[PDB]
Amino acid sequence: MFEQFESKFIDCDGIRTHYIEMGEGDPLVLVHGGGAGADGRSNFADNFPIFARHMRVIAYDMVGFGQTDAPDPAGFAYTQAARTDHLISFIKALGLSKICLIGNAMGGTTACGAALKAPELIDRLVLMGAAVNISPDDMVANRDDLAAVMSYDGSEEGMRKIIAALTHSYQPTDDIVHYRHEASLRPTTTAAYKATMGWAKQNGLYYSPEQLASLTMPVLVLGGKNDVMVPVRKVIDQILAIPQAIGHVFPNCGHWVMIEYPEEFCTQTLHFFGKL
Amino acid sequence: MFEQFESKFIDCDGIRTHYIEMGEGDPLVLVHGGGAGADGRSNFADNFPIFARHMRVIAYDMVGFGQTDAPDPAGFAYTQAARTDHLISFIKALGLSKICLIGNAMGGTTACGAALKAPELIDRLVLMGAAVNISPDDMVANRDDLAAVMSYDGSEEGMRKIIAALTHSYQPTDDIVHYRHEASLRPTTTAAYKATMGWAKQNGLYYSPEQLASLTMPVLVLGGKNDVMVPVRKVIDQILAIPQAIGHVFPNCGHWVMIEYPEEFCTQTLHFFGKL
Ligand SMILES: O=C(O)/C(O)=C(Cl)\C=C\C(=O)c1ccccc1
Ligand SMILES: O=C(O)/C(O)=C(Cl)\C=C\C(=O)c1ccccc1
Ligand code: NA
Ligand code: NA
Repeated sequence: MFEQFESKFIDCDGIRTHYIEMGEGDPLVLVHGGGAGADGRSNFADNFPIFARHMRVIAYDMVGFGQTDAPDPAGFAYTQAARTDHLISFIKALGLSKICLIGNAMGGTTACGAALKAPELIDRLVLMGAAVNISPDDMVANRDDLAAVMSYDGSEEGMRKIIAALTHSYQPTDDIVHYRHEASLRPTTTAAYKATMGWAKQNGLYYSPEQLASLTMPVLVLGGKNDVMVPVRKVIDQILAIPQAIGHVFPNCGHWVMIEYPEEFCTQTLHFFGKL
Repeated sequence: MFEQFESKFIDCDGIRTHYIEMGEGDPLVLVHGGGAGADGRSNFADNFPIFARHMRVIAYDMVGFGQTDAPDPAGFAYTQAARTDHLISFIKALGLSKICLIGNAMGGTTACGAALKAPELIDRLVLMGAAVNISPDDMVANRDDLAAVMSYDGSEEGMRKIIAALTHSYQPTDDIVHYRHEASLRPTTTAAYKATMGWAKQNGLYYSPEQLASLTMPVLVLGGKNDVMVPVRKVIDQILAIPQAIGHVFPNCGHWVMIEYPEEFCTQTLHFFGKL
C-alpha cells in the first residue's frame, strides 16, 4: 500500500530515517502519532495531495516506527527527548528551516519539543490532538473508553475496534484495516513500541504550563470534540495555556482529524500557513 | 457616519425597524450587540463589503437600539423574548428563509433565541461572544475588569476606555469614538437601554444546557481569548454544550472579533456558510 509515494532515506545522526515528500515550495513537515504500527504514510496519505498543491510536504517515520531505524531497546532509551532530537536532526539533515510543522498526538509532543528546543527551525506549529499535557496520572485513567485500544488482541477484528474507538464515524477500507493490522505486528518495531509506550506511561507526555507559554512562534491547536484519547478538555487547556494559540474544535470527530475531515484539516492549516 | 449604506425601514408587527443591506444572493443577517448606542452599521461596517461579495448581507437595529422604534418602556417590556420575536418578525417581513445568521453578545442571545423558536427560518448560526449562558449571578461578578464599562461617565474619554476594555489592541478612529459617544446618549434609546440592561442584569441572558443541545442546524461558535465581557470559558462551555458546534477561538482578541479581525472573521464565517 501507499506505493504512490516514493520512499526516501536520509541519515539523522546515525538513525536511518524513512520519509516521503511531494510538491514544491515552502516546507511542511508532518509528524505521525504513536499508535502501534503508525507511520507517516498511513497517517497522512489523504492529505498529501492536497498539501502538495501549495507546499513541499514531508512525512517521516519517528525513531522506532515505520521504516525508520528502530535501535534495539536493550541499548537505546525510547524517551521523548529521543524523538525530539531525531526530529531536529531530520530537519537539519534535509537542510530546511523556517518550516511549518504539524504533529498528531505523540507526534504533537515531538513537534512541540522541537519548537521549544530549536525555535529557529520552525515558523509555524500545529498541534493536533497533541500529547503536550498528559501526566503520568492522566495515563492510567483507563476509562471504559479505551476497552478496544488497551485490550488489543492482535487480530484484524481487534484493529477494526481500535479504529472505531479512535474515530467518530469513519469506516476504513479493507486495505487500510489490513495495512494497520500488519504494521502493528511488525517484528522490527514491536520492541521499540513496547519501550516507547512503557516510557510514556511512566513519565507521561508533558510540558509545563510555563514551557507551553514560552513557545515563540504562531500556534494552531486542533482537536476532535469526540476524541477519546486526548480528550477535548486537554486540547482546550492547551488553547488556554499557549497565549498566541488559535484554537479550532471539530464536531463529530475523534482523534484522527486529518483522516476523518481531510479537506477541512487541510484548509484550516493551509490558511494558517498563509497559503489560502 | 456610515452614509455609504442606505437606511431602509420595514414594519415588524408594529415596530418600525431600521436595516441596511448590500450584495446579492443568499441572505445573511447580522445581529449587533447590546452596548450603549450599538447598532448594525457601527457593529458591522468593516465586514459588510467583504460579505457583500458573496451574499446578500443585512444588518438591522434590535428593538430599542439605533433607528429602530424604541417603544416607551412605561408601556413595553424590554425582555429577551421581545428581541427574539422582533428578529423573527424582521426575517419574515423581508420574506427570507433558510438564512445564515450571526449574533454578537446580546445579539447572540437573540439569534439563538430565533434559531430555537423558528428553526425553519435559519440554516446556519454563528454565535460570537454570544450571551447564551450568562446567569443572573454571572451578571454581578463586576470584576475589576469592568471598571471602564460599568462606571462610564458619559464622556468621550470614558468611551475611549470602554473601547479599550472591550478590545485587545484596537485603536478606534476619532470619528468612531465620536459616533459611539453620541449614540450612547441618544435620548430616543437611552430609556429603552436602561430597561434592556435592567432586565438582563436581573434575569440573565441564558438558555438551558438542554435548550442549547436542542439547536437543529449547524452552529459555529467564536470567541476572543481576551474577551473581558463574555469570558473565553463561557464560549468554551457553549462549544461543549452544543454537540454539532464548531469552535474557533481567536488569540490577541477582545470582545469585538468582527472589528478587531474583520478579515479572519469574514473568512471563517463565509467558509462555514459554504461560500469559500
Ligand atoms: O494517531 C495515532 O497515531 C494513533 O492512532 C494513536 Cl493510538 C496515537 C496515540 C498516541 O500518540 C498516544 C500515545 C500515548 C498516549 C496518548 C496518545
Ligand atoms: O458588542 C457590543 O455591542 C458591545 O460593545 C457590548 Cl458592551 C455588548 C454587550 C452585550 O451584548 C452584553 C450585555 C449584557 C451582558 C453581557 C453582554
Ligand atoms: Na467511535
Ligand atoms: Na484592552
